[PDB]
Formats: sequence, structure tokens, C-alpha cells
Amino acid sequence: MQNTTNIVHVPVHMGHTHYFDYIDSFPKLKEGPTLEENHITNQKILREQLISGQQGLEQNLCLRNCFKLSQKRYIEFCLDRKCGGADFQRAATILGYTK
Amino acid sequence: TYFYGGILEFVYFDKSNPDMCILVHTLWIHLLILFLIFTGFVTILFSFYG
Amino acid sequence: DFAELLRPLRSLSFNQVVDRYVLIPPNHTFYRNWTYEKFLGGFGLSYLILRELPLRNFYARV
Amino acid sequence: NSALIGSENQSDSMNELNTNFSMTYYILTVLPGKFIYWIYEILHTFFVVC
Amino acid sequence: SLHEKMQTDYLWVKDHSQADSWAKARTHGYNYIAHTVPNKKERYEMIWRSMGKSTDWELEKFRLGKKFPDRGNKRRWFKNLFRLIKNPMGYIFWKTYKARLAKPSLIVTSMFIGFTLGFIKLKAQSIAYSKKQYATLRAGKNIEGSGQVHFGYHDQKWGMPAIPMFQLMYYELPGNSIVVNPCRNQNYRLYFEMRKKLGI
Ligand SMILES: CCCCCCCCCCCCCCCCCC(=O)OC[C@H](COP(=O)([O-])OCC(O)COP(=O)([O-])OC[C@@H](COC(=O)CCCCCCCCCCCCCCCCC)OC(=O)CCCCCCCCCCCCCCCCC)OC(=O)CCCCCCCCCCCCCCCCC
Ligand SMILES: CCCCCCCCCCCCCCCCCC(=O)OC[C@H](COP(=O)([O-])OCC(O)COP(=O)([O-])OC[C@@H](COC(=O)CCCCCCCCCCCCCCCCC)OC(=O)CCCCCCCCCCCCCCCCC)OC(=O)CCCCCCCCCCCCCCCCC
Ligand SMILES: CCCCCCCCCCCCCCCCCC(=O)OC[C@H](COP(=O)([O-])OCC(O)COP(=O)([O-])OC[C@@H](COC(=O)CCCCCCCCCCCCCCCCC)OC(=O)CCCCCCCCCCCCCCCCC)OC(=O)CCCCCCCCCCCCCCCCC
Ligand SMILES: CCCCCCCCCCCCCCCCCC(=O)OC[C@H](COP(=O)([O-])OCC(O)COP(=O)([O-])OC[C@@H](COC(=O)CCCCCCCCCCCCCCCCC)OC(=O)CCCCCCCCCCCCCCCCC)OC(=O)CCCCCCCCCCCCCCCCC
Ligand SMILES: CCCCCCCCCCCCCCCCCC(=O)OC[C@H](COP(=O)([O-])OCC(O)COP(=O)([O-])OC[C@@H](COC(=O)CCCCCCCCCCCCCCCCC)OC(=O)CCCCCCCCCCCCCCCCC)OC(=O)CCCCCCCCCCCCCCCCC
Ligand SMILES: CCCCCCCC/C=C/CCCCCCCC(=O)OC[C@H](COP(=O)(O)OCCN)OC(=O)CCCCCCC/C=C/CCCCCCCC
Repeated sequence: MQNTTNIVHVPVHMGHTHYFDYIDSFPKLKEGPTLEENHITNQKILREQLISGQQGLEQNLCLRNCFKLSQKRYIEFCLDRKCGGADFQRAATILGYTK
Repeated sequence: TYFYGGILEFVYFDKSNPDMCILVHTLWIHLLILFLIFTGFVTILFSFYG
Repeated sequence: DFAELLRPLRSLSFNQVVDRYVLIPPNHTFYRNWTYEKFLGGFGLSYLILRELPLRNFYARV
Repeated sequence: NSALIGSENQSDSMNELNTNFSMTYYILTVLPGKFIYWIYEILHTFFVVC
Repeated sequence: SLHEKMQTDYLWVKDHSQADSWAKARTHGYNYIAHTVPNKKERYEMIWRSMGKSTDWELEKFRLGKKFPDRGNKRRWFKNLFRLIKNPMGYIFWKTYKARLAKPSLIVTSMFIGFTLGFIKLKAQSIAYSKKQYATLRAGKNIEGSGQVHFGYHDQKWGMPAIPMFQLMYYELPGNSIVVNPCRNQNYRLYFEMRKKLGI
């Protein structure tokens, strides 16, 4: 088996240039917004989150940290001990984990 | 390992832990050797004293 | 002698043992490799003094 | 490999910790001793075969 | 002059052997003989004259007497090695003076330096490839044979031909150009915010 063998799952286009072998383009490559346009877009989100998204945050941060535990019995123990006796299914709806 | 790990493979755990010592005087030795190589280049080709 | 290896641990409690030998405050500003630099660099400094030996014979210094 | 110039035999003890239990100052004590016995081997051979 | 004997002894080494102090051991020249010089036969005649004067031209005395080696040539290879280590460039300069009286052109000198440095450059890359094979071996791939000149069904890369055509299109990978991404420095934002929260 050739040592420099690769199986690629996306289309690539190889340049037909002498002395060189490389991928010159990707088919149907769409260029998105620039780094500056993404920066202005992200700042609008972070500004709203700074101004109007900081009230009642400590409760949500405690619920999020409890759901990063390994077992479910430890999550319930975390909610009862740290989050003021919150319910498992009720806190999962707040965090958006419920279908 | 069961949730976030790979296959348990058997390897040989090397106890000897090599590490290149980052020294100061080793570059002085290197410059001296290159200073001799460059001086020989000047001694043979750019010496007009004879 | 096996009990002599644990002498500094008996006068301490577990919290004092951890705070003493385990929880060493992080300080990554020291020049740890100075030990190797002084030792190995001493070969070069020793050669500076050794190359000036008043030995008369050239082949004795060889 | 300690006597080779720019060795590429990286798997022949080049990247391993190799200490010994012989006399130190190797090229001053041990290596001349191996050469002294070499001279005896050939001088004894020359005397016998001749 | 005043400081001549002190300085001359300090600058150069003299011979310490007294090999020629013993009279009968002195060589007539038959130990190290020049074989190809145009006056070769004049050298042999002088050796024969030296042997005849020692025996008053009764060479039977030489046949019965003991023959000695040239004691003056003892340890001569070691003595040159020590001078080469003492002053390597001074030894090379004087040993090549007569050869360097004939200076080749700038082209020939450039070809010597170019091919010599080019050969050392390929040797350095060959050493670095051996470290790649050792890392491949430790990574779990046993290696039969050695080198990168693949006998089988594989692509080879011979190495940059040391001519300006390929040296303009290609250049070797500079390892110092492979860097940590600068986004690492954005983690320091965590430090500035923590310092303000703690009132530092
Ligand atoms: C006022 C007049 C005088 C009155 C007083 C007279 C009495 C004087 C003596 C008491 C005062 C001494 C002051 C210092 C206290 C030290 C005491 C001590 O016990 O040290 C033992 C000392 C260290 O013991 P050690 O642990 O065995 O270490 C040596 C090992 O070999 C090490 O081997 P290693 O493998 O373990 O490690 C490798 C080593 C590398 O070591 C080597 O490779 C050398 C190995 C030797 C050669 C190898 C062949 C071995 C030969 C074997 C036979 C030798 C036998 C000799 C026995 C002599 C006994 C004394 O590298 C290093 O470890 C680090 C080296 C670099 C560290 C920095 C060193 C700084 C030194 C001081 C700098 C300032 C001085 C000024 C500079 C000099 C003047 C221009 O042994 C020595 O004697 C070292 C001798 C080195 C040469 C010294 C020459 C200079 C002497 C200075 C004199 C004053 C200045 C001149 C004044 C001129 C007008 C008068
Ligand atoms: C008011 C007083 C003020 C002063 C107070 C203090 C006075 C001085 C007290 C000294 C205190 C002790 C000093 C400690 C500092 C040591 C620092 C150091 O660098 O040691 C490194 C050195 C190496 O040890 P190491 O590196 O640490 O390795 C650890 C183990 O050794 C490793 O074990 P290994 O088995 O693996 O090693 C193998 C072993 C190898 O096996 C051996 O041990 C070799 C032994 C064979 C030699 C034994 C015979 C030597 C004597 C021959 C001359 C005899 C003359 C009289 C004959 C009388 C006949 C009945 O070791 C070696 O490999 C040795 C190689 C290194 C040296 C070889 C070359 C040396 C240079 C030779 C030429 C010197 C030219 C002289 C120029 C003068 C200026 C430098 O340590 C020593 O060698 C200790 C030597 C102690 C002195 C020996 C006596 C020398 C006598 C010379 C006589 C000619 C001059 C007479 C002058 C008279 C003046 C009054
Ligand atoms: C029961 C318990 C005890 C058991 C003991 C058992 C052993 C018995 C002990 C005694 C054995 C010998 C018996 C007595 C022999 C006496 C003969 C005699 O009258 O003197 C002749 C001979 C005459 O020499 P010469 O006439 O003055 O000058 C030589 C010619 O002019 C030529 O000078 P050249 O300038 O033209 O240079 C060419 C020269 C040499 O030039 C070379 O190219 C040789 C280069 C060698 C050094 C380089 C080695 C390479 C690796 C290191 C690299 C160095 C790098 C340095 C540079 C740095 C990098 C750039 O060519 C030679 O090879 C001369 C060697 C002597 C001739 C013999 C026939 C040689 C053919 C065999 C060649 C293979 C062996 C070579 C070994 C060379 C050692 C000197 O003198 C000697 O051989 C002296 C040897 C006596 C030393 C005694 C030491 C104490 C004895 C006890 C030691 C304890 C050892 C324990 C061993 C333990 C077991 C492992
Ligand atoms: C080598 C034989 C096989 C080996 C077996 C061993 C044989 C036993 C003998 C070996 C012992 C002696 C070795 C040969 C020495 C040369 C003979 C000699 O001494 O004659 C006196 C000779 C005087 O020449 P001349 O015939 O009396 O008059 C010439 C006239 O000037 C003008 O004359 P022209 O107008 O009629 O023509 C111009 C030019 C004649 O044109 C040429 O010579 C063409 C030279 C073009 C470049 C050749 C590059 C050689 C390849 C080296 C690259 C690495 C090798 C591996 C890669 C390539 C693989 C093939 O003149 C010459 O250069 C005369 C030299 C011609 C014969 C020597 C050529 C040797 C080349 C090597 C052949 C292939 C070896 C393959 C390697 C094998 C390794 C396994 O001394 C010289 O000056 C010429 C030697 C070259 C000096 C060039 C300037 C070098 C300056 C370097 C400065 C930078 C150094 C910095 C210092 C270093 C740090 C401290
Ligand atoms: C106002 C007038 C103009 C201004 C005048 C002012 C000029 C001041 C002159 C002062 C001289 C320089 C003083 C210091 C030099 C001393 C050291 C030395 O190198 O002497 C060599 C010395 C003298 O050599 P030589 O055997 O007596 O031969 C002398 C002449 O070649 C003669 O012997 P030949 O007749 O047998 O030569 C025949 C010639 C026959 O040539 C031809 O017939 C036609 C040549 C056409 C050339 C075609 C060019 C093609 C270009 C294609 C480029 C493609 C790639 C480009 C890629 C770039 C990026 C895209 O072909 C050659 O072999 C020429 C030799 C190589 C020449 C290299 C430079 C060529 C261009 C010169 C630029 C100056 C233009 C001035 C305007 C002139 C207009 C009239 O010999 C030595 O090698 C010993 C020194 C060791 C040197 C080895 C290492 C050299 C590197 C360090 C050298 C020093 C630093 C660099 C200085 C400049 C060197 C290039
Ligand atoms: C006349 C003065 C000339 C001085 C030289 C001129 C050049 C000046 C340019 C210097 C720019 C300074 C940039 C910063 C350099 C950093 C130096 C350094 O890293 O030292 C580290 C480190 C400090 O150790 P730590 O406590 O573990 O680290 C604490 C870190 N806060 O220093 C050392 O390792 C000690 C070695 C210092 C250099 C070697 C000193 C010896 C030099 C030999 C000459 C001395 C002769 C006399 C010695 C007496 C011996 C008996």
C-alpha cells in the first residue's frame, strides 16, 4: 500500500502546475463575512448580553455547573444542596436540555 | 476510558525521561568552531601576507 | 531506618503535610538549569586556567 | 556510535541511557588497557608463529 | 636579542629525542627510501657510500654487525597529531603552502566549496530523516531496511538539486516558522478580569 495514501471525504481540486502538487481550490467554496464583519456582529451580541443579560445569572450558572456532573444522583444532590432545592426536570427546561 | 477514551493498548512505559539541556556555553563553543571555520576560509583565500 | 524516613511526617498533621510538601506555591521564575550550566560550563572555565600550566615540556601538557 | 561522525544509526543505543560499571576516565584508563592487551595479543602471536 | 631565546622557545616546539646521540645506530638512509624521485639512483649511491665508509669498504663487517631501525622517526605520527590539535589552522596552512602556490580559478574554488557544503547539507538532512524513522519506530511501526529510496511501490523524494533552477522554486521547511497560534494570548483576558474582580 502506498505510504502517502489518503482517503478524503470532501471534494478537492488539484493544481495542474509543473514541479508542484497542491490543492488549489475547493469546489463551491463560499466566502462568508470578513473577520471585521464577524467582529461587529459578535460585539452586538456581547453588548446586549452585558447590558440586559446579567440579572439572575448566578442561579443559572449554578444550574449549569450541576449538570456537568457524571451521574444523575450527583446532579440531584447538587441541585438540592447548591441551587436551593431545584427540580431536575425543571432546571433542564430552563437550560434548554428538554425536547 | 469507557465514555471518552480509546482502546486500552499495551505499550512499554519508558522510565528514562530525556531532555536536551538548554545551556549558554554550548553556543559559545559553537561560535568558536564556526569562527575557526570562517578564519580558515579567510586564511586560505583572503590572506595576502607573504 | 524505615521509621527514620518518616520522621518529619510524625510531628505534622495531614493538612500541614499537604501544605508543606504537596501544595508548594507556584513560582516559575527561577533559573533551575543553573545547576547544569555551572557544572558543565566549569569545564570551559577550567580549561582557561589549565591551558596556562607552567609545565615546561609541550608533551607533558599533551 | 560514539566514534562515528554524524551517525544515522539512531536505534543502536544512540537514544538510550547507557551507563556502565567500569573505571571512569574511560579514554585514559579503560580504552588504553584494551589496546595494551591488543599489543600483547599480536606480539605473542608474532613470537609464536615465527 | 634580549627576549629572543624566551620567545622562540614559547612559539615553537623542538625535538626532545637524542636518537642520533648513539653513533652506531645512526641510519644510512635505507629505512625510509624515496622511490620515485628523479634522483632516486643518486640516493641509493649515497646510501651505499655511507655503508662503505663505515666499514672501510669491507661490507662483511656490516653483514655481521647489527642493523638498526631509524629511531628518529619514532612516534612521528603522534607528534604531528598533537601539532594539529595545538594549532589546526597553522598546521594546515604550512602543510598546504606549496600546494596553494597554484591557485585555481574562482569557478573551481566555488565548485569545491559548493559541492562540499552541498554534500554536508544532504548529510544533515539524512541525519534528520533517521530521527524521523526512530520516531516512527517508537510510534509502533517496525522498519525493515533503511533510508528513503523505496524499492517498492512508493514515491521517493531525492532532495533539492543544488542548481539555481530548483533553488528558486523550492526551499526547505524552516522549523522556526511553525508557531503557536496567537489566539493563545487571548487567554490573558481572563487574568485582567480576575484582577479587577479581586480588587487588585
Ligand atoms: C593569599 C595567598 C594564598 C593563601 C591561601 C593558601 C590556601 C588556599 C586554599 C584555601 C582557599 C581556597 C578558596 C576557595 C575555597 C575552596 C576550598 C576547597 O576545598 O576547594 C577544593 C577544590 C574543589 O574540590 P572538588 O569538589 O574536588 O572539585 C574539583 C572536581 O574536579 C570537580 O569535578 P566535577 O566533575 O565534580 O565538576 C566539574 C567541574 C570542572 O572541574 C574540572 O574539570 C577541573 C578538574 C581538574 C583537572 C582534571 C585532572 C585531574 C587532576 C588530578 C590531580 C590534581 C591534584 C591536585 C591536588 C591539589 C590539592 C589542593 O565543574 C564544576 O563543578 C563547576 C566549576 C565552575 C564553578 C565556579 C568555580 C569558581 C572557582 C573560583 C573562581 C575565582 C578564582 C579566580 C580564577 C582563577 C585565578 C585566575 O579543589 C581544587 O583544588 C580545585 C583546583 C582548581 C584549580 C585552582 C587554581 C586557582 C586557585 C586559586 C588560588 C587563589 C587565586 C590566585 C591567587 C594568586 C596569588 C597567590
Ligand atoms: C600549609 C599547607 C597548605 C596546603 C594544605 C593542603 C595541601 C594539599 C592537600 C590536598 C587535599 C586533597 C585534595 C582534594 C582535592 C582534589 C581535587 C581534584 O581535582 O581531584 C580530582 C582527582 C580525580 O578524582 P575524581 O575526578 O573526583 O574521580 C573520583 C574517583 O577517583 C573516580 O574513581 P575511578 O576509579 O573511576 O577513577 C579512576 C582513577 C584512576 O586511578 C588512579 O587513581 C590513578 C592513580 C595512579 C597514580 C598514582 C601515582 C601518582 C604519584 C606519582 C608520582 C610519585 C612521586 C614520588 C615517588 C616516590 C616513590 C616511593 O582516577 C582517575 O581517573 C584519575 C585521572 C585524573 C588524574 C590523572 C592525571 C593527573 C595529572 C598527572 C600529571 C601531573 C603533572 C604535575 C603538574 C603539577 C601541577 C598540576 O582526585 C585525585 O586524583 C586525588 C589526588 C590526591 C593527590 C594525589 C597525590 C599527588 C602527588 C603528586 C606527586 C608529584 C608532585 C609532588 C608535589 C609535592 C608538594 C608538597
Ligand atoms: C597477569 C595480570 C596482568 C596481565 C597483563 C596482560 C597484558 C600484558 C601487559 C604488557 C603488554 C605488552 C608487553 C610489553 C611490550 C613492550 C614492547 C616495547 O618495548 O615497546 C614497543 C613500543 C615502541 O613504541 P615506539 O618505538 O616508542 O614508537 C612507536 C613507533 O615509532 C610508531 O610511532 P608512530 O608515530 O609512527 O605511530 C604509529 C603507531 C601508532 O599509531 C597509530 O595509528 C595508533 C593509534 C592509536 C591511538 C588511536 C586509537 C583510536 C581510538 C581513539 C581515537 C584517538 C582520538 C585522538 C584525536 C581526537 C580526535 C581528532 O603504530 C603502532 O601501533 C605502535 C604500537 C607498538 C608496536 C606494536 C605492533 C603494533 C601493531 C598492532 C597495531 C594495533 C594496536 C595499536 C595500539 C596503539 C597503541 C599505541 O612501545 C610500546 O608499545 C609501549 C607499550 C607499553 C605500555 C605499558 C603500560 C603498562 C602495562 C600494564 C597496563 C595494564 C593494562 C591492563 C589491561 C587489562 C586487560 C584489558
Ligand atoms: C581523489 C582520488 C581518489 C581518492 C583515492 C586517494 C588517492 C590518494 C591521494 C589523496 C591525497 C590527496 C588528495 C587530493 C588533493 C589534491 C591534490 C593536490 O594536492 O595537488 C595540489 C593542488 C594544486 O593543483 P595543481 O594541479 O598543481 O594546479 C592547479 C592550477 O591551479 C590550475 O589547474 P588547471 O587549470 O589545469 O585546472 C583547474 C583545476 C582542475 O579542475 C578541477 O579540479 C575540478 C574540481 C571541481 C570541483 C570538484 C569537487 C569535488 C567533489 C567534492 C564534493 C564532495 C564529494 C562527495 C560529493 C560528490 C561525489 C562525486 O585545478 C585543480 O583543482 C587541481 C586538482 C585536480 C585533481 C583533484 C580533484 C579532486 C576532486 C575530487 C574527485 C572526486 C572525488 C569524489 C569524492 C569521493 C568521496 C567518497 O592543490 C590545490 O590547490 C587543488 C586542490 C583543491 C583546492 C581548491 C581550493 C580550495 C579552497 C578551499 C577554501 C575553504 C577552506 C576553508 C578551511 C577549512 C576550515 C579550516
Ligand atoms: C567601470 C568598469 C566596471 C566597474 C569595475 C569595478 C570592478 C571592481 C573589481 C574588484 C574585484 C573584486 C575585489 C574583491 C574580490 C577578491 C575575492 C575574489 O572573489 O577574487 C576571486 C579570485 C580571482 O579569480 P580569477 O581566477 O583571477 O578570475 C578573475 C576573473 O574571473 C577574470 O578571469 P577570466 O577572464 O578567466 O574570467 C572569464 C569570465 C568571462 O565572462 C564572460 O565572458 C561573460 C560573463 C557573462 C556572465 C553571464 C551572467 C548570466 C546571469 C544569469 C543569472 C541567472 C541566475 C540569476 C538568479 C538571480 C535571481 C533571479 O568568466 C568568469 O569566469 C568570471 C568569473 C566569475 C564572475 C562573477 C561575477 C560576474 C558578474 C560581475 C559583476 C560586475 C559587472 C561590472 C560591469 C562590467 C561590464 C563590462 O579568485 C578566487 O577565487 C580567490 C578568492 C576566493 C573566492 C571564493 C569565494 C568567492 C566569494 C567571496 C568573494 C569576495 C566577496 C564578494 C566580492 C565579489 C565576488 C563575486
Ligand atoms: C559591569 C557589569 C557588566 C554586566 C554585563 C553587561 C550586559 C548587561 C545586560 C544585562 C541585561 C539584563 C537582562 C536580564 C538578564 C537576566 C539574568 C538572569 O536571568 O539571571 C537569572 C539567575 C537568577 O537566579 P534565580 O534566583 O533562580 O532567578 C530569579 C529570577 N528573578 O541568575 C543566575 O543564574 C546567576 C548567574 C548570573 C550570571 C553568571 C554570573 C557569573 C559571571 C562570572 C563573572 C563574575 C566574576 C566574579 C565572580 C566571583 C566568584 C568568586
